[PDB]
Amino acid sequence: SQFMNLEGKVALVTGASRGIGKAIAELLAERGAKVIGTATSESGAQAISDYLGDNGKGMALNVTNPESIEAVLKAITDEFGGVDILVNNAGITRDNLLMRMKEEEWSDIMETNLTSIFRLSKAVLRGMMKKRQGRIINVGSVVGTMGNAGQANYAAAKAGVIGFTKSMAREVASRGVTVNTVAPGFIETDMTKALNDEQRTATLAQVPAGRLGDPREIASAVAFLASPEAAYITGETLHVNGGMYMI
Amino acid sequence: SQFMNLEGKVALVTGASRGIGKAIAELLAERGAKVIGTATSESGAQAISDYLGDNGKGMALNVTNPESIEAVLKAITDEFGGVDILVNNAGITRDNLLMRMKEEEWSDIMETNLTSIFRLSKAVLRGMMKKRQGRIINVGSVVGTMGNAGQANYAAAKAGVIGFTKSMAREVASRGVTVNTVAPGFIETDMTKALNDEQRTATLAQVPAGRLGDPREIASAVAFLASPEAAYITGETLHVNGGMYMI
Amino acid sequence: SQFMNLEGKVALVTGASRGIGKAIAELLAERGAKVIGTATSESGAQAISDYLGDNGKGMALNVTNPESIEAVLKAITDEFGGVDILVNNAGITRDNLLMRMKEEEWSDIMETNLTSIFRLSKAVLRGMMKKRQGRIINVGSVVGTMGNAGQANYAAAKAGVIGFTKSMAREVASRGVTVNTVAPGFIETDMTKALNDEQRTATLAQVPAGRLGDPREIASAVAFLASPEAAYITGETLHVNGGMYMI
Amino acid sequence: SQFMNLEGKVALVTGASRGIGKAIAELLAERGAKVIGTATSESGAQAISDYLGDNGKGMALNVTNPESIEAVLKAITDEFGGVDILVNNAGITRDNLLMRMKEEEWSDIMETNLTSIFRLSKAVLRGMMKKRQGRIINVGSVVGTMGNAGQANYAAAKAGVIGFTKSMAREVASRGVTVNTVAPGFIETDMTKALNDEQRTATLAQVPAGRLGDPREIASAVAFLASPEAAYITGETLHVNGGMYMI
Ligand SMILES: [Cl-]
Ligand SMILES: [Cl-]
Repeated sequence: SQFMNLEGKVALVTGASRGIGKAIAELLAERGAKVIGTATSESGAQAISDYLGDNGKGMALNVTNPESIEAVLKAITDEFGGVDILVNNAGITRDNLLMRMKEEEWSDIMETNLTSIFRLSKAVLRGMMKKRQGRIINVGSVVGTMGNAGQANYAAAKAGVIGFTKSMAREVASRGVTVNTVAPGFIETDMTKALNDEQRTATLAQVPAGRLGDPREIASAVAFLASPEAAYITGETLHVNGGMYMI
Repeated sequence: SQFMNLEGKVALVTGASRGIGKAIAELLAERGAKVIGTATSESGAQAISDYLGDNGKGMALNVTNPESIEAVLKAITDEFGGVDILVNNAGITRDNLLMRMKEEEWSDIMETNLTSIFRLSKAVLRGMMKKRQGRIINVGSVVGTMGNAGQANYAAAKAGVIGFTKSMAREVASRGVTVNTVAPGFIETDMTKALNDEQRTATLAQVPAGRLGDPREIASAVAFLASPEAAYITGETLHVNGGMYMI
Repeated sequence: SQFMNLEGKVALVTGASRGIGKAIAELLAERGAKVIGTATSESGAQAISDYLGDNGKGMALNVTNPESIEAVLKAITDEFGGVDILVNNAGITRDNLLMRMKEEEWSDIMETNLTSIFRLSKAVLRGMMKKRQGRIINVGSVVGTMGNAGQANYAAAKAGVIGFTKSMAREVASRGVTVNTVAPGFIETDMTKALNDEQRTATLAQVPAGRLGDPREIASAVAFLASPEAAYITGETLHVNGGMYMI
Repeated sequence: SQFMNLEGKVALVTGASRGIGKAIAELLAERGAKVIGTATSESGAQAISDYLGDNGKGMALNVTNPESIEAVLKAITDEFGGVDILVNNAGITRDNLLMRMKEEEWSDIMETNLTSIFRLSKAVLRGMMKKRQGRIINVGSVVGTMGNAGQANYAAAKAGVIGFTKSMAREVASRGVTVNTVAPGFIETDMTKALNDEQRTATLAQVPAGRLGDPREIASAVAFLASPEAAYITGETLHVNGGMYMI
């Protein structure tokens, strides 16, 4: 139908070889977008090409490297036209209580989870503004809003993503580009699957929904914000956390 | 498709004869819901039946009257089965600076815009909890979060809707019922159409989007939250305001 | 010293016979304010006069009765001059899960915890605006921001206090009147003392501070906002909850 | 008196040669703290020693240099004992619309306004935790919460400060260390004094207070949070913005 239809849009989803990033890339494709998903290695890139088939392709992308960013985008633009939707999902954790937290654990989190957004957003914004149409959607975290012990770095970067989102939203609203954040809670992934029973039960104790989120549930919120129907939403943080936190 | 498909769901949308409430009712019907929209009068009810056709019907409902509430719901339940989706959109304004604000202008706002949500939510929750499935979505306002001079009553009620929403979200999350608020900014409606040029330009000065939202844009955010895909969103306030405010 | 000095200010503190309200009244008096504290009965009023001594007095006040409000304020104004600082602390609970919550338990909460703030604020604002100086400080609750199961009425009223506060803050900021909310978490009081061990330990599990707050800690936050030094704080909600919730 | 008395506390205030940082250092001293204020150069350090006199001293501190941080703290600890209060006020701006924003303008803001907090907090936390007593207070900005066009970097760092604050607050609450942010709005400083009439009037148009803040008003909020009386406040953002934004 004409409802949340992304035919004619070109979407770039970073960190799309598995879990949330994969779900996003698949759902945007299913809604009609041409999707370029990225991974850190070529084998991941290939896995992305494999699941996307005729709806898009996989590329190798180092989100902390300007040269990689410039090369990946040139290839997209050459083949598909300018990016209409950017989903910043690439991200890592380097957990530790502050007194154990290395300089590199802090800086790597800042570079990968916050500075990347600045670089990638900057690389796509010009075309979006000239076309008077765009979506930038950042995959944040409940931890950005809630805070969490042992994750001061991750929390700082993810909260930073929101300050960036709000400022960019103001900057580009009049030109028809929205900028928003989706903030997952505890979503079932490989990382959460590796947790032991105690750890999972403990975390479930803080989720009124009494279960973990599915990656497809984050994907749905992303495709919603990516849609023409979400044009009047900007500078927003959409929380998908089973009631873990309520703002 | 299977995406945001509301076939099999029964939706009750209050205050549905025009604008936002109408847009909501029409979109939920288009996504497959059986929709009962309400109005204060039988002529409004009929206009509702007229636009819904085979997808639902209009009923006369006084949201400040328990007897009306009981009668409308009995009729729905008899014909359609229990309500799966409640959208509380009925609401009014009684604007005045505090020193001019009558006792009745305060109390009418509280009754219509806040106590109604208590009554209607209570009237539908039992079946939702037994079925282990439900959506309650309140149409709030940016004013509830931002505040606005000359609207301390409206702001209080709309902010009250959020405290109610969070508490109910916690109460019923484990039973698969979500409770959320959609908070419109400045949406083009009859009320906003009656504003003079100065007033509209002044208000647009505070919207980075530089336009009024469309009622359909509010409808889309409600339909999204009403969908199966939104099962992991609860206790949330979804702002649809063109950047007027950013939380 | 000249620091947070309230000499020359007249403060009205509702619900001041014990706990938080008493602590507030005693601290404002200690910082130099002439303090009128209220209670529902004459015996409470007397207990208030007894602890205030030469720094103020107790009066009987029914916050849900306009006639009582008019009479108490006339007395204050006659003796002391216009009220410079209003602290709305009077409030009650009527807890129940929604399906057990009586019409009267909802309406009594709305009247006592929200409509009271409308009435009392309205009754003091005119003199504050003419003098181009004033403080209105509402004692809210973490529950207004967080939500809580079994307290949807209380949450709604306390969240309503914030919408009212923001709107009034906008209405009167240019005239040198601030309007703010102090939002206590779990504070040691008679109510919390009556809780059993299980209930207290369960609630302490959600407080990172690992203790209940003291009424004096709420008093200090109110005295701070009441001070000249706080002239540039308005429309704000000051959370004093030991980390129970973080916004 | 015994009210907000900081006798026996050792306070480190970064960026204290002028404006807000100076006001903070002076007020903490006035409330009885031994204060070490810092500046980037020795001449600033000397100016700080000059205004502090017998209440403390100035030191040269490069907040983006671990070696400088280690040397300044050793000297404090040697002379005064462990730091009890840390105020992170050192900060810069590197404004530009995103498309004009250099890599270095982004990174310098991240390093100076966010990574510094991680380094300085880490350098002081151990002693605070062993003593079971501490205050870390970060001077943020309304722009962290509101966003602002042309300041996406500043907004991101200042929002990042909050995510860090909330996480650290959780980490150390049980050990009697609070962590909080004070978020100034438009405060009169050299930077705001250099603005032209149009720019100032434009910005005042967004402040309901209808004036700029004074540095002493930020200082008051800082000394309040630094006090024993604020022990039950942690993970909070205290907004001092004349109503410019209302959360
Ligand atoms: Cl309404
Ligand atoms: Cl209360």
